[PDB]
Amino acid sequence: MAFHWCDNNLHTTVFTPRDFQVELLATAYERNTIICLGHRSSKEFIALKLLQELSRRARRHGRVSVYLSCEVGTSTEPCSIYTMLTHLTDLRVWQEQPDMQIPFDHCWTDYHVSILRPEGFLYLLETRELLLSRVELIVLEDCHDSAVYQRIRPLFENHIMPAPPADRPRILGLAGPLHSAGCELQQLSAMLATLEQSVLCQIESASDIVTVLRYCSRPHEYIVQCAPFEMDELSLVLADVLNTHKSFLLDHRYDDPLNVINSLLVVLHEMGPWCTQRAAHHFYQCNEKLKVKTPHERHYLLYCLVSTALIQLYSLCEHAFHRHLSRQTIERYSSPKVRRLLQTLRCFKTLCALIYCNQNHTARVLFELLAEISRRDPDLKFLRCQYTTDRVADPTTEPKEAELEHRRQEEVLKRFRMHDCNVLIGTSVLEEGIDVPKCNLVVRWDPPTTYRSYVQCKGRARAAPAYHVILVAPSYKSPTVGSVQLTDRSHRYICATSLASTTKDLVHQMAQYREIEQMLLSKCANTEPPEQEQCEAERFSACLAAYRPKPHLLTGASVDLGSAIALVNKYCARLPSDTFTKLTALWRCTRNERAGVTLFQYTLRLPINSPLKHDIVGLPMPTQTLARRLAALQACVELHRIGELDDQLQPIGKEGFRALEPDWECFELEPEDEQIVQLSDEPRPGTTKRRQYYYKRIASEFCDCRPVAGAPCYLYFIQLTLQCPIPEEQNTRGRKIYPPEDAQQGFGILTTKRIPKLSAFSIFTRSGEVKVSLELAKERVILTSEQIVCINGFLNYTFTNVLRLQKFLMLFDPDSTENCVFIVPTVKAPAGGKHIDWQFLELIQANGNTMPRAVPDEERQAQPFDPQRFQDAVVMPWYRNQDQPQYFYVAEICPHLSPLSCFPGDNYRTFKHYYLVKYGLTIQNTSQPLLDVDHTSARLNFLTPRYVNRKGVALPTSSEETKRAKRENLEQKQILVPELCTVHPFPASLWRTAVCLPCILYRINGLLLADDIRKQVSADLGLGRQQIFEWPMLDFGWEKRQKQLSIIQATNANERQYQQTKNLLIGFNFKHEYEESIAKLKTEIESGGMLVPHDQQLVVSMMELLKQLLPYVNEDVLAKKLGDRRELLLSDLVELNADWVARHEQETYNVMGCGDSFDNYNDHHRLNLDEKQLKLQYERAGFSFDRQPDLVGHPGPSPSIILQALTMSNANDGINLERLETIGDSFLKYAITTYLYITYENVHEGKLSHLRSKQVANLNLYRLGRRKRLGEYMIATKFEPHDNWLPPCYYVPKELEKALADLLDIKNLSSVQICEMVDFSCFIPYNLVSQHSIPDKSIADCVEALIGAYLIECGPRGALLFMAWLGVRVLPITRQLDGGNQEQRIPGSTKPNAENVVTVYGAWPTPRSPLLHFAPNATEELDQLLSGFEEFEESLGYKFRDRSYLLQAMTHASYTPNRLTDCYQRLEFLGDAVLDYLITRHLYEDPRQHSPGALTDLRSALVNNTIFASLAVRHGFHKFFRHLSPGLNDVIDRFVRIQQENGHCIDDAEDVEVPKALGDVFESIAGAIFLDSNMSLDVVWHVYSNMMSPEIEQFSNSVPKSPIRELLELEPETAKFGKPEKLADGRRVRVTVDVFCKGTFRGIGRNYRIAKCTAAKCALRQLK
Amino acid sequence: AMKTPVSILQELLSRRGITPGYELVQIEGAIHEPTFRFRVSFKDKDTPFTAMGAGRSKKEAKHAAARALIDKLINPIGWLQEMCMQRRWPPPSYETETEVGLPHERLFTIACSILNYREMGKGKSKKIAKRLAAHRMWMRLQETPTQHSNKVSQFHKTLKNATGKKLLKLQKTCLKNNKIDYIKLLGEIATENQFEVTYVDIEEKTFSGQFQCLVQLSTLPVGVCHGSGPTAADAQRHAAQNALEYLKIMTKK
RNA sequence: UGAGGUAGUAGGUUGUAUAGUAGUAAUUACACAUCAUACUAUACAACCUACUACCUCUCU
Ligand SMILES: [Ca+2]
Ligand SMILES: [Ca+2]
Ligand SMILES: [Ca+2]
Ligand SMILES: [Ca+2]
Ligand SMILES: [Ca+2]
Ligand SMILES: [Ca+2]
Ligand SMILES: [Ca+2]
Ligand SMILES: [Ca+2]
Ligand SMILES: [Ca+2]
Ligand SMILES: [Ca+2]
Repeated sequence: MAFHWCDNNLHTTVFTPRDFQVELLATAYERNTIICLGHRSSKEFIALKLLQELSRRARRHGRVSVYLSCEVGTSTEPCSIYTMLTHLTDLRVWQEQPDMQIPFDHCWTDYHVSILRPEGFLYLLETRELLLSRVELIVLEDCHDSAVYQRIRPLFENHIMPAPPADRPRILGLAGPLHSAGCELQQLSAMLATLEQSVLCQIESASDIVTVLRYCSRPHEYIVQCAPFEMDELSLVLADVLNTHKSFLLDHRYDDPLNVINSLLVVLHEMGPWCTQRAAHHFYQCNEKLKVKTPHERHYLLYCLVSTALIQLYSLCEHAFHRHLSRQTIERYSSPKVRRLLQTLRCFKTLCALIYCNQNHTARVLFELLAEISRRDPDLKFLRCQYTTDRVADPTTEPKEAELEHRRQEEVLKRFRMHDCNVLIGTSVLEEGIDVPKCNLVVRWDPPTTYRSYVQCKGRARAAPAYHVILVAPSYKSPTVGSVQLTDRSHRYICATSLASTTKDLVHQMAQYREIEQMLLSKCANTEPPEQEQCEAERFSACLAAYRPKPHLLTGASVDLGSAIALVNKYCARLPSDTFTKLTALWRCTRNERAGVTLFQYTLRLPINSPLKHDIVGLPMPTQTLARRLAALQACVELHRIGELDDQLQPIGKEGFRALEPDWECFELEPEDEQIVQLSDEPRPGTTKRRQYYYKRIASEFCDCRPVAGAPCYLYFIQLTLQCPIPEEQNTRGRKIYPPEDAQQGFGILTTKRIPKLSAFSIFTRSGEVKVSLELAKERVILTSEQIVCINGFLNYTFTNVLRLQKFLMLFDPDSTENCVFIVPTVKAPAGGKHIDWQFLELIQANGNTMPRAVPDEERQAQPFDPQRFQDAVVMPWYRNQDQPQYFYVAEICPHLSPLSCFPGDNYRTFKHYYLVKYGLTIQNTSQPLLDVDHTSARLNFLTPRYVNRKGVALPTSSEETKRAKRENLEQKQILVPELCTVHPFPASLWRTAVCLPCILYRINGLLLADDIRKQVSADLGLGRQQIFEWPMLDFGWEKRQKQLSIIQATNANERQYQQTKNLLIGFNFKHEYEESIAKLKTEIESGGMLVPHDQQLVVSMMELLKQLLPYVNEDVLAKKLGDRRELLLSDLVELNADWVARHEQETYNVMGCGDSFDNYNDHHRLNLDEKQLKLQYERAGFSFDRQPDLVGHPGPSPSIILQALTMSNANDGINLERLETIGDSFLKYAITTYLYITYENVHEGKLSHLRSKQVANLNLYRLGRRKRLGEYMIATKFEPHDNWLPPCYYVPKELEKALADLLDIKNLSSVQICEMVDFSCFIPYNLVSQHSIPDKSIADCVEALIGAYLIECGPRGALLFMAWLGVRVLPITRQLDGGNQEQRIPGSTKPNAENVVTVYGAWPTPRSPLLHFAPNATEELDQLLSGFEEFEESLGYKFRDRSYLLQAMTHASYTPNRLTDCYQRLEFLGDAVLDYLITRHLYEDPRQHSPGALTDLRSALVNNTIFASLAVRHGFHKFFRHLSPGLNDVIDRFVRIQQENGHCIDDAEDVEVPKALGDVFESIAGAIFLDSNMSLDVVWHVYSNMMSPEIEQFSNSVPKSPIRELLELEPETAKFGKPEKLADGRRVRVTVDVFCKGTFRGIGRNYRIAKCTAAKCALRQLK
Repeated sequence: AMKTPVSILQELLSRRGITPGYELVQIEGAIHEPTFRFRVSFKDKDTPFTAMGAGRSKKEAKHAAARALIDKLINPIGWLQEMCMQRRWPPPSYETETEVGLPHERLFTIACSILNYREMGKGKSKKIAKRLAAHRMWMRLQETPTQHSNKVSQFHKTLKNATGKKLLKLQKTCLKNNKIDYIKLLGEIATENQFEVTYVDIEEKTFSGQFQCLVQLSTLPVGVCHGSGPTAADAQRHAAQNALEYLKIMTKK
């Protein structure tokens, strides 16, 4: 965006170098070396890794390491490296105590690293219980200063030198910089050779210094002598004034100003009066605070007199060029060194300049000069300059200005990082640490007085035409003459108005520095080809017809010889890695002679995660640049062959990758869906934002179902049995409970086709909890033509007059196509059983729509009260509600009341009154009982109870007042008069079952739609049964040492780097225990144009090439092979070498690299390691998870569980899909991942994620279930039987709803002819009675929920086969051709579809183990690269039976010694899916019955890379995670340091970094235990329950939450986390959260994620 | 009077027999709210009246259907809380201010106050009271939601402008001669320019065995000019000489 | 369990926002920037539902 520049990308000629540390330990692995590193932490990393590798070599026939260490044996505090060795390896390490004397019984051979002090090992080897032939490594902690050198000299000169080299171990000597040893240099070349003679090594100094020396663009060195600085009048006056004040302040008396004097005199003598005033700026700003900040009055006088001296200088300069009179103005008054810096910036006109200094005022005044001149001159418009100072304040005192300083460093180094400023005028902090862009100029201001300042800041200029310009000026000579007053020239001014010695000594200094780096490159082994070899190969790079994927087209891709190496580097830098991995191409040069010329073959090696597991043995050329280029050309041809590089020859990437199996590519659908997909402005498919309307599919047992006369139809009884009487707390009226199983008159289904078995569900009535079933009448019932008419009239009566269910628009259609079953009133028999009540049917026919007769007084006088006419009756009154009556039950016939018993109110007298007054009626029998009545039911949804809600919680009942109070107060009763009521022909008991009917019919249709799904999939893929034992019932479910230890651990971990930063000092010297080269380099510097002076401005035919490049092939053979072709195909080089190899004996090559660099550590197979000569060939029960029922013969799921899956949560029903839907979501993602691991055996898992994410998305699962039309089987609505239900045998026009004896043509003829025969607008689509809207995501939810249903009954295989039915092909196909009759019908095996075949779905194979046999003894190297993981296997309890899974899971992408497997990344991808599923399935089965949110948050707390890394460290990982990364070793070091503080428990805050690779290896061990166990989930869960079950149980009873979520919801609209800002270091970042009006709290970490997490932990423990 | 129109229609029917019946025509679950549409009917014997109505709530739709029949027979809100999250605030707290004692016709008043303003709202229920109060409070919040050395040079220029003729006399006299009295002339400049001079000769002796003096300008800055001599008086004279040098190099323009 | 109104309380759906957990990268040196890839939370809100408490008109 803003940065967007080249940043060198990657290297094109040298293979993009590996980082130096693993190269050093490569060389150390086979040579006695002396590693010259100033950083103790780097030396400690190499020592740690090297003791680890040679320890693996050691414990095979019995050896030991030693770590002779001078800083041991004084305190019993364990040393620097005892921490790292005892908490990051599995070895047992024994730093000895001060005056250690063998604690008890202490056999030394049971110790692996054995930290000692040098005289301690002299003791212990003269003790002769630690034999030298048993020692396998001797790490001289220091051998680069004279004291420990004299102390370790008795060891070598007594034991190591009188020992044959078949017994002398590796003598890794942790020296410091040989490039900082400070002995002039005239004896330097002696002493290290002396050292090499006496510690018996040879220095293999390959540092960050040297890795810029070999494998970088060497910048152009321009050591400019500037000029002598002469003085004008004004500068002479200024020198007079400051010399006067200096000589006075020598004599001023107090029985820090010399800092200002000794700084400002140097500024005057190196920059001039202008920079003297702009440093009077800095020092007077120091005095303006430090004259007030002192308490001593005479020190106050002293600082303020120096302040007035700076005022005097500033006024002198201000009165000199603004007042005596501006690029000629600054150039007049600047010293010439400033002028040469101006020419160096002017010439280099794009820039990334990195000027260096060593004092903070110097950098500030350089900033001010560049700011002024850049705002003046035309040339340097592009210089926008930003400076730096060092750390002058302290975190103890004045933290406000110290923090403002730290924010200024942060805000300067962020805007140098992209491109906002090109110029960074720094100081000594910028040498190491701080990361900068690639630089094309470093103008060093002072001479670099140390070698290390020279090299670490010249080695920052890497933008390929980079420059290194050192300015040279005469050094400071004091012109002070004494304590005199102002001079004659000073007074006249105020009243009127040796280059050669310095240049020669810097030439000798830089000749010394050149000899230092020449000795450094002398000591380095991997020598690199000179520039003329590159020029020769560049000339030679056209005699080869480049490899072409599409050779017919001259636009298509091409691999020449330069692009060969650039393409190998581009391929390996696109291979996948984490933050701490360096993925590079390894390379082994060689030489041998071939009938004349000597030829330089290569061998190649790509990263371990690459699919290319072979050694690309390159082809020889006369010059090693040319055969390097050809070896990478052979690599790129083989890359394109094997299919990494595709037909355009740039590596493939995730997006362009395509699924290989053709079923996985289809993703096709009904064309309105892709219309909406291409629209991109409606709610897109698969989401919950798009509502599609479907049809409430009446079951296929209810369509075409009505009996006609004579047709034998089945009679089902709607049996109701009360299982749970109402609690009397809810009984706010005290009515008797009425069981319905002893009621006389109930109902029956009557149907031509059988409803199959269903779940005996339960309803929740006014009288309690009832169980609704269905039972058949055995004698199939023959209807005559007459009884159909009475059942038609009865059914219109029962669902229109009694229950009032019939809507307006719908009709009764007695001869109707769909939803056409009969309901008949059943009477119990006296002996037993029921039948249809024919007498009651005749009564219903006779008593038609009889409006109740308003009885006149004759019958009221004539006939009396009857108890039997009102006991168990429905007693609707006739004096009011004449046409739409109101029906009451009868609770009791109350005898104590009467029409003369008192009126409960006071506006009337008793009950025989106010029937005359309100109505006009007269009670005749005034000696009759009365009627305690309660209303009949009018909310017919009896599917949910009303006294217990969804979570098992029982809702508040009706106290004790509103009970047995107003229960029995006569105001709050309905008491009716029996002569003022008509007994409805439907009795009360028949009214109980009749009012329960609508929800009975709804739940039977729902269980039938679910059984339709079951029979459907059992028809298609053998999965279930077609018909039949009863289904399971439908039920709903209801202090200070802590901080002391923490400070100790964090401080010593940082104190390794503090000891480095207190070691910019001098190293080795010899107390008795070149010049020609310097003169040559001096002549080179003065003569080769490197030294600018103080006045010069700064600045063949193809046959001949075929003869040269092929000198081992003569005039013959070549003449035939070339032919008339213009340029050879690469096959001709390959073929000619193949011929020569065929002719002769076995060649014996020469391994080169000056030895061991990039060899013996990586890719070596056939070597004599003594003399380094190759002989190569160019040519190759308690809740099981995996429990599966016997799926053949299985009936599939139950329709209650399928119904549960089909039931959305908008139903407000009992059952619900959601727990199945989360479990099926996780099982689907799991199973897709496992098949993608089986199938794409070489594909990088970021493309397996692409393929899985295509299979598992919401679009795919919606689209599949819509292909199966699952929207038309779902329950998505609150069932109100008066609003969205169609009673049996009625009909609805289905179109006449919206488009608005004549109503009975709509089914008969048409709809539009019926139409035209005669809040947010008004139009609404969609039909309530027979449709229901469903979101597309809800269809995907029902898809995952149905996988959940098939999962929980019929196993993992059944859920795989259900997603095979549904369309996700995630199994293999083995087709037979009518292989049977499909009577045996193994599940999976579909129809004999079209031509008579079956298409059986196969199981999952055991995949081939990832043991790469590209090396000849990979089983023995697997036995040897996993020595001692048995204690690790005991640390997790499962023995890997194919251990390359274990090594593969433990192998980081940087562990380049591994040649046998891949990295862990594919197993990490698989084991995440396995772990996610296992945790979700575990939290499903806890009897607390977690919600979706509970299970998700408890998984996110149980599965989390921080919890993963903490349980990794706690249960013993990280001592077996084999990496070779330095930074990851640092992070593991600090994190296990803290985790042993805590005893394995879970300014700016700085939490310790959580090592993400430890969480990844926690996952990858799950993936490897999965794959290694023939894909079982009860071998993964055994191990990981044994690890995380304390965490499961602890987070089960509470809620941990992530710190970020917990803060952000505990202050819910208040804890706001802000954008990250990068620090000064450039690998750290800081996050601040403002808990509003309570504080800003700050955290740091390498990345944004751990930075917000740390900031959240800061505010969390703050607000407590 | 204030009966709901569904109960008003029920009252007009219950005095004439006849109980109405409501049937739901169409519910529509759109992107942000569902609408409900009821149909109310009126007998099956003599002039069977009917109507339909709709609203975003079931009771609102039943009310609108009954109101139409009477006439025939005659959403976030928390954009406020998002805005509170924007301007770095804790969440608002509306509070139950007061209520009416009648149970079925109580009109709540609820006030919401934060650090800036206060608002309130009256509703037939307390939820719509919060909606009206939060609308008024959202309306209320959405209507009205070195240089030190140069300074020293500047006011020393001002004190120079307030000095007078002795600056130009100082410029046009060579200070090499001691025949002009340095201490006396510095005191004259003090009397001239509203300040005083200070002379400090500290009691000890140097390594050279000489005496020294510091002159302090009793003005706004701290101020020291140094001087030394073999005697105390010559040291004070040389300190006043350097003070004359200070004022001299300040003066020339 | 007439109808209405109000208060809690207990369920769920949907919207909007802030997120999280897992996965995943390629731009990018490498990261940030992710994420119509999966799951969910919180806050506010709309709605549906159940019960209780107080009422008013009924009804008795
Ligand atoms: Ca009921
Ligand atoms: Ca009712
Ligand atoms: Ca090999
Ligand atoms: Ca899913
Ligand atoms: Ca879902
Ligand atoms: Ca991972
Ligand atoms: Ca009510
Ligand atoms: Ca994505
Ligand atoms: Ca996302
Ligand atoms: Ca998503």
